Amino acid sequence: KRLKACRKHELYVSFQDLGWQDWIIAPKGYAANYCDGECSFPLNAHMNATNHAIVQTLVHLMNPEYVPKPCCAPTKLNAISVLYFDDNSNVILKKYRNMVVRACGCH
Amino acid sequence: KRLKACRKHELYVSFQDLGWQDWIIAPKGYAANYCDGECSFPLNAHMNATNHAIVQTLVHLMNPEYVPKPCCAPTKLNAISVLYFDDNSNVILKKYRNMVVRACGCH
Repeated sequence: KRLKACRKHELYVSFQDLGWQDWIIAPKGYAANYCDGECSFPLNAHMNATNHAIVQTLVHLMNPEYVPKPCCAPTKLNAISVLYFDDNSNVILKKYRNMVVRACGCH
Repeated sequence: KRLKACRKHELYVSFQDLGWQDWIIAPKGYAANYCDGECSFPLNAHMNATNHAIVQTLVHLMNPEYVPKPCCAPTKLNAISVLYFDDNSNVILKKYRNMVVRACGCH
């Protein structure tokens, strides 16, 4: 449960690595993060798994070949703002939601 | 591809396989379903995918050994009602939330 389990992993992404540095004014990057890890019993209470996930995790144990294990996905994300030049050189500030993952869980 | 992408799949679960053999009156099972399928371009943040999943997909394509692809998970879940018996022969109707997967997306 603790060690190998489903949880938020740190990931900072820079627009320079994506190849968008020439037109993005601010910021030059951000903490995006991502989810990863095993989704099997025991299911830590902090991730608040749903009734469906508990049933899937159990059914997966009985029929390993006909039902996959649930997947580690975001339970909470934060929006972010970006200031950039469009193709017509206009300066735009846009708010992008669901960009930063704060918490993960088995769904 | 049309049907190899992230989507909902049919899956029926019998209460007997869970152990509700003598306390359940009806139903005897239900269609829990499940999400499965690969997450990759093409993606739409305004429909089933999120902005975060798009960014994660791009980072994965550049360092596939460091960051995994986003995963296919539920975007919509429905409840189910059951009629059952207690120790005093009382007939009880109970609603269980988030038991049925209706739609899936890349998260």
